[PDB]
Amino acid sequence: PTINQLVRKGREKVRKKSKVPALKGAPFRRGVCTVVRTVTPKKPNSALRKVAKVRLTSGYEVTAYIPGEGHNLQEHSVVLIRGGRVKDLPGVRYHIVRGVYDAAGVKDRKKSRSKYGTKKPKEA
Amino acid sequence: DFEEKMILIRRTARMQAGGRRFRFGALVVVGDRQGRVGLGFGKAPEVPLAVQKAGYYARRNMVEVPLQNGTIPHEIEVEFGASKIVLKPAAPGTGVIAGAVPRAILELAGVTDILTKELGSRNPINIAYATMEALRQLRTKADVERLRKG
Amino acid sequence: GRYIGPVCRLCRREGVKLYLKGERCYSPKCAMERRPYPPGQHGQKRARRPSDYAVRLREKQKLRRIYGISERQFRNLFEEASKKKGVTGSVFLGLLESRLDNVVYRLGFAVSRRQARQLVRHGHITVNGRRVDLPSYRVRPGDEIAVAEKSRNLELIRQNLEAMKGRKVGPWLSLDVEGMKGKFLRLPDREDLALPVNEQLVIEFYSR
Amino acid sequence: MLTDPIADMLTRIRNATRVYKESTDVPASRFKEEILRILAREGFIKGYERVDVDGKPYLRVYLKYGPRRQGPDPRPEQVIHHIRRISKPGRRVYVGVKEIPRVRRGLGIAILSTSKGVLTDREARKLGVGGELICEVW
Amino acid sequence: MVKIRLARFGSKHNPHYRIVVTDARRKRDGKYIEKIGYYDPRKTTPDWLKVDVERARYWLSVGAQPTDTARRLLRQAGVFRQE
Amino acid sequence: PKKVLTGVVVSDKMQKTVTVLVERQFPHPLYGKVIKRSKKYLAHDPEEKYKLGDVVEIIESRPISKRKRFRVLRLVESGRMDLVEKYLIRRQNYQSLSKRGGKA
RNA sequence: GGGAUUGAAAAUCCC
RNA sequence: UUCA
RNA sequence: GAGGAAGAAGCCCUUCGGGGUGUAAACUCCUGAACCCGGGACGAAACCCCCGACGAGGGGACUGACGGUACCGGGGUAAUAGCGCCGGCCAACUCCGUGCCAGCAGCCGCGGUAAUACGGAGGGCGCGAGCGUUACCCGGAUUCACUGGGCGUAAAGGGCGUGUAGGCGGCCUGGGGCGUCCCAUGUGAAAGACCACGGCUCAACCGUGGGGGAGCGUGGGAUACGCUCAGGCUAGACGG
RNA sequence: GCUAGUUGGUGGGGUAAUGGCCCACCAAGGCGACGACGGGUAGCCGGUCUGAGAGGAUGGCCGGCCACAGGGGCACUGAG
Ligand SMILES: [K+]
Ligand SMILES: [K+]
Ligand SMILES: [K+]
Ligand SMILES: [K+]
Ligand SMILES: [K+]
Ligand SMILES: [K+]
Ligand SMILES: [K+]
Ligand SMILES: [Mg+2]
Ligand SMILES: [Mg+2]
Ligand SMILES: [Mg+2]
Ligand SMILES: [Mg+2]
Ligand SMILES: [Mg+2]
Ligand SMILES: [Mg+2]
Ligand SMILES: [Mg+2]
Ligand SMILES: [Mg+2]
Ligand SMILES: [Mg+2]
Ligand SMILES: [Mg+2]
Ligand SMILES: [Mg+2]
Ligand SMILES: [Mg+2]
Ligand SMILES: [Mg+2]
Ligand SMILES: [Mg+2]
Ligand SMILES: [Mg+2]
Ligand SMILES: [Mg+2]
Ligand SMILES: [Mg+2]
Ligand SMILES: [Mg+2]
Ligand SMILES: [Mg+2]
Ligand SMILES: [Mg+2]
Ligand SMILES: [Mg+2]
Ligand SMILES: [Mg+2]
Ligand SMILES: [Mg+2]
Ligand SMILES: [Mg+2]
Ligand SMILES: [Mg+2]
Ligand SMILES: [Mg+2]
Ligand SMILES: [Mg+2]
Ligand SMILES: [Mg+2]
Ligand SMILES: [Mg+2]
Ligand SMILES: [Mg+2]
Ligand SMILES: [Mg+2]
Ligand SMILES: [Mg+2]
Ligand SMILES: [Mg+2]
Ligand SMILES: [Mg+2]
Ligand SMILES: [Mg+2]
Ligand SMILES: [Mg+2]
Ligand SMILES: [Mg+2]
Ligand SMILES: [Mg+2]
Ligand SMILES: [Mg+2]
Ligand SMILES: [Mg+2]
Ligand SMILES: [Mg+2]
Ligand SMILES: [Mg+2]
Ligand SMILES: [Mg+2]
Ligand SMILES: [Mg+2]
Ligand SMILES: [Mg+2]
Ligand SMILES: [Mg+2]
Ligand SMILES: [Mg+2]
Ligand SMILES: [Mg+2]
Ligand SMILES: [Mg+2]
Ligand SMILES: [Mg+2]
Ligand SMILES: [Mg+2]
Ligand SMILES: [Mg+2]
Ligand SMILES: [Mg+2]
Ligand SMILES: [Mg+2]
Ligand SMILES: [Mg+2]
Ligand SMILES: [Mg+2]
Ligand SMILES: [Mg+2]
Ligand SMILES: [Mg+2]
Ligand SMILES: [Mg+2]
Ligand SMILES: [Mg+2]
Ligand SMILES: [Zn+2]
Repeated sequence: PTINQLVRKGREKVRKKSKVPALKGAPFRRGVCTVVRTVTPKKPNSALRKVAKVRLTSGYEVTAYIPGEGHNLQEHSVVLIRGGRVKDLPGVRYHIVRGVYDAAGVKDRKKSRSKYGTKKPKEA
Repeated sequence: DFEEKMILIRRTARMQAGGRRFRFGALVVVGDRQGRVGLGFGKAPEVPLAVQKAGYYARRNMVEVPLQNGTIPHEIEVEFGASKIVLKPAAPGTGVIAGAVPRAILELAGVTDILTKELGSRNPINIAYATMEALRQLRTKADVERLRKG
Repeated sequence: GRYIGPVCRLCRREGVKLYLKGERCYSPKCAMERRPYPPGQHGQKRARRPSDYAVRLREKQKLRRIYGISERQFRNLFEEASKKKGVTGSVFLGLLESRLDNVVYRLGFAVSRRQARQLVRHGHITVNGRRVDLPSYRVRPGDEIAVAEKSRNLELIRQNLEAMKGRKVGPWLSLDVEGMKGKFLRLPDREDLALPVNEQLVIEFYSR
Repeated sequence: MLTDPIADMLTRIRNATRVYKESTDVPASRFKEEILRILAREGFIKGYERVDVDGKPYLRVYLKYGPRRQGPDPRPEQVIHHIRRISKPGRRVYVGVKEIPRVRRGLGIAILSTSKGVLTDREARKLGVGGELICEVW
Repeated sequence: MVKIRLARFGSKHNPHYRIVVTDARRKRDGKYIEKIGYYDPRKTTPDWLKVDVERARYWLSVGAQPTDTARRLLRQAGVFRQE
Repeated sequence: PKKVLTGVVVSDKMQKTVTVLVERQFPHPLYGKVIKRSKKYLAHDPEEKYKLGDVVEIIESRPISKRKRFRVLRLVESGRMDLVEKYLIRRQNYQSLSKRGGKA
């Protein structure tokens, strides 16, 4: 555009949209499980991913992924949300943190223990 | 004498009844680190033959870089296709600040300090040519003198 | 806590012998002697062509693993270097050679740098007369680096300072094997050094 | 109507040297003539001369090039490789002597128009004055 | 009433003052009218007490009122010595 | 120094008061082109001296009324509605742009 | 749940 | 029919 | 810390000849964080008192929360290591388990039996009292482009005019100096940032000194270009 | 599109002091596309982070200014 046009209208700043409306930007947010279930992925995958509909304190009702080999969440578990998508499950934009609240870590896991929140086992 | 650095090797594909029939392309830089570089792009049925052919094409395509103590006499911008390249002179100690493609060319031309920038399309092949051409367009006071002297 | 683990293993990963032990890395046993290929279960297999990145890394890894400095520590120096006037590459090396623990080693009061360090952490060293236990302390030019007045009698001090009797040392240094004192004369130049490292690549690793 | 006579001149020159013309005319004006004095003195152009094409006053600009080259495409090198307008109607560009540009590390030039007359970046620096950054050439 | 007092700089356990001219009501370390000296209580360096006596004399002439500790230092540098 | 501005009187419809239009030129902070902005000041004319088309100097003064901190220092040049007209036309346009239109 | 079929599935067939 |  | 086998056991791998963890460990010698004993701070010299003049000046007395801390001397024990990665980007590979499952996944993508991508193990890479994760800001992003982009077919020329405001404006001369340029000068709090020396054993932290444009105000100056007022001109435009 | 204390005038009241700050009376005026009015959001700054720069983002700690002490209104005392 002409400089006069630029003088006249200027440029428009690029606003970014959040992919994690867990309000207050907040690094994490806690909620209660409303429904614990299984969902099937989209092409080209197949399985029974574990999801949970969480009622957040931010006043939101979003579905969250339950990472890990196995869990212990029912229709009343209080858990902490983390925020992280699951490529295969459209609509799942957050992860449930394992190791906090009613969400047990994952026993037996020995490698990426930090995530999945599993205490270091003693080696005798 | 001459040093060679392989910029990139790709495995292109073509169609025939029956299936795809491949070829390999290779970009090779050749320099004496004394102000002389050459670019060669050789293609062949096999990677080695490709590289070799490339090296061979490179030596046939040389440029005399007006080195002035590890740097370029002046700044220049050259667009080759949709790729643009920016070369800026730099004081010693600066180093060669460039992407892998211009670097390989600059280093073998015997450049030691230079500011650089890849703009537009960053296609290796095309950025490479933009570079050689930038170097090729470099002039010296001595040169400008003979030119405007007349 | 600087590293603290098997060293004649790092020499192996760098394909170049590093003096992390001192007098054993001299007598047919630095492992680099009869077994110079990298560590681990895949050490003798053919090495795939290294990525530009790989090279700039392993290189820095050599230069750092030499002085046994931590990445944090190391990086701060390089930065300080970048800032300062003059060729960052050389200057960076000058600063690295100015670490007390290092000079102590370069003077022969200790065999290796790991040992040179401990001699400093235990006050067995003295800069300009006062005791100093900061291995990262920066020796400026003109400083006298002696041995603890009360540590000259120490067994270990004897051997090293003994084998130092008659044995030229660094052109920027000066050892008075007598009073067990030395003198940081000048900041070494790249020329003064003969390190198996192309600082250029290091500067490039951080350039990224 | 011409909106930027200086830009027009800069262009006639640019355009003519690309086809390697002998001379090339541009409607005369004092200011243009001043630019030319510099181009001439700096050796980008053989020189210039006033003339009267069809009654009206023009300025024959005698272009200049390099020698024939070898290999395919013997076309000589340009003496004027680049010549671009900087300041322009609707976006004039001014500079303080402290803000005068160094075109191609001196291998090039920049013509400013100052209250002390039209001068190259060096001349300007010398009399320590800035002005409208007319254009650059190299 | 404007005063001449000590403003605190330096760090924890490392006090370093600034002999200052400032309105009585300012914070201790607030914006002052002028700096007229500096003082290091621990005498960590040879130069641990400087005072633009000429300026000091100026503010007194106009009404500056020195802290007791401030008056002490000003005198040590003969701000009052009339001999 | 009390500021002194220059402008054209575009109004006399007030008792002892005139509206002076003042233009200002300057390079644009970002796009550099010299742009021209302007403001209207209500100046004090005690003896109803100045009139439309007058180019006057205006000087910073002690308040005289809300929104009226300037007095007419002097007359630069008499009548010249070329400017008053320009301003009047400008405002004329406004008549259009809204819910309706309005012939150009 | 399983076998048939499949590269493995879906479908289909058989318990 | 779906992945490959 | 130094010395320590052609190299323990155990574990992993194997074309079973062997390879790897690995000088790593045992073990020898050496120094001695911790801890014990003793000494112990600077920060505090004023106010006040005496002499002298309630002044200037010598003199004098009181006063430490931090703290029995810092630091100093003596003695003195080998004394925490974790976390994330290893398909490509991206430094780092091999066996078993599992068979579109269980699961991984920043993007591209892995898993339907021989997975360097899932889980474990052995190795390895990277950091290290920390390492990962999530959230947010700038960068890369010339991906709002002033520096520094575009619109025939990739988003993208308004369906076409007319024309208001506005933006822009041939050639020559003169006046004025608005823009522009040049000196000088006043502002521009400290701190921060930059530079140089300094104080805590170093550093972090801190002090002193040095430089500081820009932005505005003021005074003076220049007049090529832009602006403005005057006059002139025909090559733009418009008439006959 | 906005505006009647709205815009200005004369005379008053008031204050340390200018002023539609407030009042009486007289004019009919003032602002707006160079975005008035309206809606949203928000204390501003020295500076901080980032960036080659131009920019972009930001205003914790420390320093400067402002505003407020459950929400609204109001004066008294006083140099304030
Ligand atoms: K081109
Ligand atoms: K001790
Ligand atoms: K269209
Ligand atoms: K003139
Ligand atoms: K009144
Ligand atoms: K802001
Ligand atoms: K800001
Ligand atoms: Mg812009
Ligand atoms: Mg969230
Ligand atoms: Mg799909
Ligand atoms: Mg799949
Ligand atoms: Mg994420
Ligand atoms: Mg290939
Ligand atoms: Mg040449
Ligand atoms: Mg292009
Ligand atoms: Mg692109
Ligand atoms: Mg440097
Ligand atoms: Mg042009
Ligand atoms: Mg050109
Ligand atoms: Mg420009
Ligand atoms: Mg009137
Ligand atoms: Mg009034
Ligand atoms: Mg007057
Ligand atoms: Mg209207
Ligand atoms: Mg079907
Ligand atoms: Mg599938
Ligand atoms: Mg050992
Ligand atoms: Mg002992
Ligand atoms: Mg004392
Ligand atoms: Mg004390
Ligand atoms: Mg007496
Ligand atoms: Mg007495
Ligand atoms: Mg007391
Ligand atoms: Mg790799
Ligand atoms: Mg993983
Ligand atoms: Mg398998
Ligand atoms: Mg694997
Ligand atoms: Mg992976
Ligand atoms: Mg695996
Ligand atoms: Mg640490
Ligand atoms: Mg970004
Ligand atoms: Mg940008
Ligand atoms: Mg974008
Ligand atoms: Mg642009
Ligand atoms: Mg584009
Ligand atoms: Mg289409
Ligand atoms: Mg299109
Ligand atoms: Mg289209
Ligand atoms: Mg069209
Ligand atoms: Mg149409
Ligand atoms: Mg004109
Ligand atoms: Mg100034
Ligand atoms: Mg300043
Ligand atoms: Mg300041
Ligand atoms: Mg020091
Ligand atoms: Mg300072
Ligand atoms: Mg005329
Ligand atoms: Mg009012
Ligand atoms: Mg306006
Ligand atoms: Mg708010
Ligand atoms: Mg950038
Ligand atoms: Mg940028
Ligand atoms: Mg504050
Ligand atoms: Mg309130
Ligand atoms: Mg209240
Ligand atoms: Mg009172
Ligand atoms: Mg009162
Ligand atoms: Zn070794």
